[PDB]
Amino acid sequence: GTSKLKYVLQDARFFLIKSNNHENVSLAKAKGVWSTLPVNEKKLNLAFRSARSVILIFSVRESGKFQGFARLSSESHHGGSPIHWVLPAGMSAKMLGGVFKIDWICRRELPFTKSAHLTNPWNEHKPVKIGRDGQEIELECGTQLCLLFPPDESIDLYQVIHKM
Ligand SMILES: CNc1nc(Cl)nc2c1ncn2Cc1cccc(Cl)c1
Repeated sequence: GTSKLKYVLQDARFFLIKSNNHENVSLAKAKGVWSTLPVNEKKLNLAFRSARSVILIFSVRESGKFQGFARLSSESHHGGSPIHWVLPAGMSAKMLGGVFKIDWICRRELPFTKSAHLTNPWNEHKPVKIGRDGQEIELECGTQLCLLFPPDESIDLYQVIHKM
């Protein structure tokens, strides 16, 4: 069902994550971690303290799709396993310092064609697929977007609810 999912999304905050390549999203799904640039890292740390759930919605640039969504389980933390991110052009490993732990809620894809009816008030009511890395998505838009993804029956949200 969708009842536990709706409970996790209650009063959540949502952020669009834009990755330049598929390898980093695959790594994030395997290891339960994400790293972003310092401007977005500061925003996510503030949001994590402010809301019962902070949801990252992932899209690989040029894929025409979202690749899933996950809930922050921690603020960013430095020191340890230099996650073997595949660095794009103007990207250092010091920029991707700061590792958040995340719990995946859905690892299934959603094509942009399915979200064309959803606009984001925090980005001028442009279609929710449009936005820079770190763009916040308003509650109602974000909730509806997450509910469009195919159910991921491999995930049990019982443990996620207990983190809350
Ligand atoms: C593991 N984290 C990330 N991995 C990848 Cl491949 N792209 C990311 C990531 N975070 C933001 N972006 C998009 C981007 C923003 C500004 C400059 C560049 Cl070159 C790319």
